[PDB]
Amino acid sequence: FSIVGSLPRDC
Amino acid sequence: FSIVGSLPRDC
Amino acid sequence: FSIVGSLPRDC
Amino acid sequence: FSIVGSLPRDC
Amino acid sequence: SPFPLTSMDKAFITVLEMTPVLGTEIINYRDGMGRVLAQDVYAKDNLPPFPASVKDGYAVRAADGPGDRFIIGESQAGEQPTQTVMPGQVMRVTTGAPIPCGADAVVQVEDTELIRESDDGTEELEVRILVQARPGQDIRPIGHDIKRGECVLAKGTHMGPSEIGLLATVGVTEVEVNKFPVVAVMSTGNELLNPEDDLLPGKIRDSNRSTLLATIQEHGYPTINLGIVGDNPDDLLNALNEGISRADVIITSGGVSMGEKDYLKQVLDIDLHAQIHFGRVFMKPGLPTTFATLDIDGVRKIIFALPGNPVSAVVTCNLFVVPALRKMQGILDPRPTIIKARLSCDVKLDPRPEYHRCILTWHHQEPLPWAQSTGLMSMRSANGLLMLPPKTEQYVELHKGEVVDVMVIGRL
Amino acid sequence: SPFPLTSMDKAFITVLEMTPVLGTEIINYRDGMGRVLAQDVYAKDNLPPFPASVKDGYAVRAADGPGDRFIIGESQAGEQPTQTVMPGQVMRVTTGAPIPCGADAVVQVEDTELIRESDDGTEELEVRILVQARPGQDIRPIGHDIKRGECVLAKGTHMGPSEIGLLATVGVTEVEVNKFPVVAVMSTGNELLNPEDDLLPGKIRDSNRSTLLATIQEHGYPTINLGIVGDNPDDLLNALNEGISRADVIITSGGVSMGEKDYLKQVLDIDLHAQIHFGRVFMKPGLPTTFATLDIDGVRKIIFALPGNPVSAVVTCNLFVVPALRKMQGILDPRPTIIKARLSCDVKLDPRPEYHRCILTWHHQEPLPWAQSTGLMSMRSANGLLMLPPKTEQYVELHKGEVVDVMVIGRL
Ligand SMILES: Nc1ncnc2c1ncn2[C@@H]1O[C@H](COP(=O)(O)OP(=O)(O)O)[C@@H](O)[C@H]1O
Ligand SMILES: Nc1ncnc2c1ncn2[C@@H]1O[C@H](COP(=O)(O)OP(=O)(O)O)[C@@H](O)[C@H]1O
Ligand SMILES: *C1=CC(=O)N(c2ccc(N3C(=O)C=C(*)C3=O)cc2)C1=O
Ligand SMILES: *C1=CC(=O)N(c2ccc(N3C(=O)C=C(*)C3=O)cc2)C1=O
Ligand SMILES: [Mg+2]
Ligand SMILES: [Mg+2]
Ligand SMILES: [Mg+2]
Ligand SMILES: [Mg+2]
Repeated sequence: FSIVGSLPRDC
Repeated sequence: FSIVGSLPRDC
Repeated sequence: FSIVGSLPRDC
Repeated sequence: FSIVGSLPRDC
Repeated sequence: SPFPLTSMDKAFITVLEMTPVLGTEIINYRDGMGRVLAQDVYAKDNLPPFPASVKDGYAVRAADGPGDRFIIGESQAGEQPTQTVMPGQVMRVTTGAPIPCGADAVVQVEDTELIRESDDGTEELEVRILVQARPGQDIRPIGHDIKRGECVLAKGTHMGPSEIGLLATVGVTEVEVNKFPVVAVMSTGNELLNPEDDLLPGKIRDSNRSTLLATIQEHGYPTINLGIVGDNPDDLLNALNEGISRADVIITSGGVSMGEKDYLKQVLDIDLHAQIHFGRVFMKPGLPTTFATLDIDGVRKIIFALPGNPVSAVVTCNLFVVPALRKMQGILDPRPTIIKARLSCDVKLDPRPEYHRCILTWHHQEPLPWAQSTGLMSMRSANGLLMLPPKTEQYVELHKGEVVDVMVIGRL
Repeated sequence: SPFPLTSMDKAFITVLEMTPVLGTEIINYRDGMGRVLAQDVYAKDNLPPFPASVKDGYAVRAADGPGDRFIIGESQAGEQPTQTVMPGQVMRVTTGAPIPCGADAVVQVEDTELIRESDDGTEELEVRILVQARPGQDIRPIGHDIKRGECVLAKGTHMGPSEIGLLATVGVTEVEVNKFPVVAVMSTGNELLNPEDDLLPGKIRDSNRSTLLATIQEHGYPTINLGIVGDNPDDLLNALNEGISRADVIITSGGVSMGEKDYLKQVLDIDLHAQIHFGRVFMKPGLPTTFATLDIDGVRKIIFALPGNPVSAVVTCNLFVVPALRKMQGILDPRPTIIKARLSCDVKLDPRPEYHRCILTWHHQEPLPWAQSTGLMSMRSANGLLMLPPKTEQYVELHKGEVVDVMVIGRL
């Protein structure tokens, strides 16, 4: 778990 | 809008 | 049917 | 790579 | 002249509406690959034509139930059995062998135990049936797969290996199909040399003829090489007359823009008396693409005058020419297959609908393929044509990962 | 005998590991479709080989800026210009024509207005240049597209029309490629008649030979028809020796199960002295599928003894045979293309991985295609093979709409 927003996984 | 649950649209 | 490419939907 | 069909994921 | 800008969608429906369907001919079934049937095909025999064993085992009487049985002999593949199975008897059977008279079920060898064989060990004599056979168990009755008088293939069927195999199965070895178009290709330009030539001052090699002929041959159609024709009306008229004589379809490239020595449109209209349906298309690449028909003695010839730019020539050949040829060889819906793919790269949109060769690749388990524009990836040939939408106020750019239409032009 | 059940994944990697890559030969570039280059290919010339106009317009001096110009003549496609453009002069140019000495930019005709032409109207004499040309504007410099000494195609490239066109462009008309496999097909069984025959008691027509030959021919490989061979060791050995003599690959169908007169495995091992790598595969259909190699004088022959059931024979031909042939003709990654599709119908899973011919269809704008099992849809030939997973405690059934792997076997 992360409180930091992720990037779109496959792109 | 409907208070009745829909079915999956394309299937 | 179109021989012309469509724009991306839900966008 | 597998020549055997996979099971559906997120399921 | 200058001809109106035709919308891409109008140009495309015009080609399909005005292209004819060729007449029929009888062919040998082994030549049927990619052909379209112009007749219904009927079975004249039952499949199977005799009751056939589904299994290696024994033909039994179900009413005997389990127990010990005398083996009266074997039903061999390709031989009508001459014995009748009586109560307490069985006959060996193999897969596809006829069921002898007297037997009404098959018990597979795994549901049996051998009691006694010959001294030589070449002959089974007595067997224990361990199960109660269901009536008709593991028998294909006469006509189970195909009945005499059944229609096994409909007119309009676009045949592959399995259809050829069905023709073989029912013994219909001669079939009515649509003819394939014969397609003549010529290059135009005083600047062009043959691929076999060393360069001379001011000249380049002709690549379009090779690329277009290969594109047509890939789809299975016969071709005629009309060579390189100079930029002059008389020569162009002579080449076009040879193409009309020898072929159903004539493809030219070059000499369709508004340049000083671009003469093809004048020759098609004034000299050849063809009907030019469009002479410019609002598309990128392929602005000067020209489509004409010529009716001679109730035969419609079709003429595609493609642009000289090599990239334009192959792209427009894929968009306009291949669907026309599909229609001429009898394919009921000649439209290309269009799939959804993800852009591998940001791209700027043009006011014109835009087309580019690409490679389609499916990644591990992601549902949609990636489209990588061709403009280790170099080990594979283009199998798609990116179909990019005309820009709008909303959209001036498409981003890596966005879902786009890709026309299939290749066969993995 | 009975041979161990080989996993589908082990069987498949075994075929690819043990199949050889054929040797090379020189071909004419026009015969290059589907071939794999066994050499790097180099340009010996620049493209363009002269500075070329991108446009119909005028070759100018950018330093002249806008204004009124004398037209000293025309640079014609296919002709080296003999004049030098001096200040206040221009020369007409067309797309692909050489830039004359003295000029350093092209201005397209739309950025000009004609001042004066000949009385005949056949000759432009004076023109107004309305724009300030950027230096080198609308000129393709020498070698812009291809440089002399550049590698334009790498060894390992699987060629389509565009690669043929590139060979034409650089004038490399003879190229080293891998050979195509020559593939011999025979049917086996005393019950089989030719497709041309009327039925006789106990007999059916041979369909597998037609279906398998058509399947191989569809991929572009030369074939040899070895006919129908009876269920007897001597005849089978004679047919197999003819196939080894005439071909790189031998395909049989029938006679591989554990039936009384199923003899192919004995003949391959004892008589022919081939190495059988697997004789049963845990798969549906295709349990008895057999793969063998035979090394003679440092040449590896490959033998596929497919099952007799027509559906099994075509399915196993698509799974095992076609990838092997792709490897033999030099394709670096011979694995088939596998896509994601939606099941059109609920299906029960088997303990074995299961395969079925289907048709792939893309619907309006839905991203994924539908797979409809073949077991108006009848107008099209199978283009996919459904790849269904082995059942588990979790999964005994798959539902309409679920995403499944489909192997591409057809070319839209
Ligand atoms: N060439 C063929 N065309 C059509 N049906 C065939 C062909 N070869 C075999 N069959 C049928 O397939 C079934 C299995 O044949 P068989 O030789 O026992 O195959 P296997 O031993 O590999 O299972 C039988 O019903 C047989 O008649
Ligand atoms: N067969 C061909 N092979 C390669 N390049 C070609 C061929 N035909 C034309 N070209 C080039 O394409 C460009 C446009 O040729 P052109 O005859 O003016 O086409 P169009 O008038 O249709 O635009 C020029 O640079 C020309 O040299
Ligand atoms: C991955 C990177 C990226 O930029 N991206 C993406 C997806 C989708 C869009 N879309 C639009 O711009 C408009 C609709 C839309 O879906 C932009 C960028 C990725 O998926
Ligand atoms: C449409 C009808 C239907 O039944 N259906 C569907 C989709 C997905 C699933 N899935 C599973 O059974 C397991 C995973 C999964 O996605 C079942 C049924 C439709 O999409
Ligand atoms: Mg030209
Ligand atoms: Mg031109
Ligand atoms: Mg047999
Ligand atoms: Mg058998």
